[PDB]
Amino acid sequence: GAMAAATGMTVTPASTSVVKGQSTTLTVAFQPEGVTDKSFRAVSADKTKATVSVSGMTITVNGVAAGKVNIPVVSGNGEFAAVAEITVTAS
Repeated sequence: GAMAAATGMTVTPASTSVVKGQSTTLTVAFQPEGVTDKSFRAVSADKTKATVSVSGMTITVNGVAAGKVNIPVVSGNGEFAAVAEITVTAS
């Protein structure tokens, strides 16, 4: 409850398309300069046509079904955030 997210988080997703059955990887960066603590996290916006798994500042996105799936990001209590999109080809 009582914590601090950070003082500057730079998330750089894949932002691109993918083939059915494939998956991409998103990168996350943080430069608080005083906090030094992973208080942020990732999550799928739909999770109905793609999976997501964050780990070590690396979030892998799988294209279960064809379509565009967004993947937002929350830091602390809403301090910082990010947005990404992964297209899935029916083929």
